[PDB]
Amino acid sequence: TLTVQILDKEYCINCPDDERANLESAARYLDGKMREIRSSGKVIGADRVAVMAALNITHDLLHRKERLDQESSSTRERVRELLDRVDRALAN
Amino acid sequence: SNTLTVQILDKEYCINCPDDERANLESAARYLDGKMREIRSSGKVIGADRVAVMAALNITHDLLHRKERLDQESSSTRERVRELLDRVDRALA
Amino acid sequence: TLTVQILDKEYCINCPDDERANLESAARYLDGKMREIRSSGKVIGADRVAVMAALNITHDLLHRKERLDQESSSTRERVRELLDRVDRALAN
Amino acid sequence: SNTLTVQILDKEYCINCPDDERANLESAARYLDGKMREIRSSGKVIGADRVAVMAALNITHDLLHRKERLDQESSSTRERVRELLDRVDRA
Repeated sequence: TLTVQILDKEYCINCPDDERANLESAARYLDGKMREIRSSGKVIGADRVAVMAALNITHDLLHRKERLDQESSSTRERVRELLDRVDRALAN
Repeated sequence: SNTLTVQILDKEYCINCPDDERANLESAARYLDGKMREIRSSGKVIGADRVAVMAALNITHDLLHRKERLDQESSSTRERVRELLDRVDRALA
Repeated sequence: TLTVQILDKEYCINCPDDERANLESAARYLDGKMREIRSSGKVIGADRVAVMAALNITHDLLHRKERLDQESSSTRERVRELLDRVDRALAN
Repeated sequence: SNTLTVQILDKEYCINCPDDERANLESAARYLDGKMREIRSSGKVIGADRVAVMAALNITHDLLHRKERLDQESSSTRERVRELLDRVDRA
């Protein structure tokens, strides 16, 4: 169980040991983004600042998720292309 | 560089967003709203602001877990390939 | 259980059904090589004629084995080089 | 383009073998001798000539079986490859 502090509040979450540091980065990002929005005075309400912060990080995570899905699809295709040639080489 | 409007947990948000990002922001907002919805439903956390933070944490956890699960599938596939290699090699000459 | 005729002599041998044709082909080769040697007057004795035939067939068979051992080695090295590329493609 | 002399089952044979073939013939004669001896050891076939004919047949069967066995190893390796692909494609 990991506990991170985001904008004057404490959150206790459950996560694999292999994710601790990474989730702490997400917390640090949230915290900073929130402080930025809060001090911008353009978003009224604590809940509003949190959703804007959360929407921002969800927007970056989706892009990293898209890049991940591309590289994963490229590897899968090269592997499929290579295994297919092993098959042919064995057929003759 | 125009205004985009999205609904998130029964509230509206007008955001200045780049054109080639619109679809991405809407997806994010959609995904966010969805995650925030099922988190408020659990009653495990109280406070709209906290619901948003936890939602961001879980979505983060989902990507990480997606990647680890990918690395592990890639790792096992590799062991099977070394097994296939070591087999076509036990028949050496 | 195949039966072939090789120069006025009958031979009953045990072999996989998927080999009958090839073994018969072997018997035909021996049979004709034996008739050629016998009608050459160069080799005296039924056994010496049979050995010379057998040596001639063992000689072609070892050459066929050399090529078979080559092709198989080439395939083996190509499959080995291909599966190694799959390993690399998955490592990153 | 000369004469090679090999020992095959206690008789001698002087063949008119080509130069770049000598090593091959000696090997074959060496291999032939080996099978004829085994066939003689197992009192089953009567006749030096029959022993040579059976020896040539066994050696034939040997290469055939060596081949079928190699085609079966490749066949099975291919199945394992399709399995590995299917699993990869199963994602």
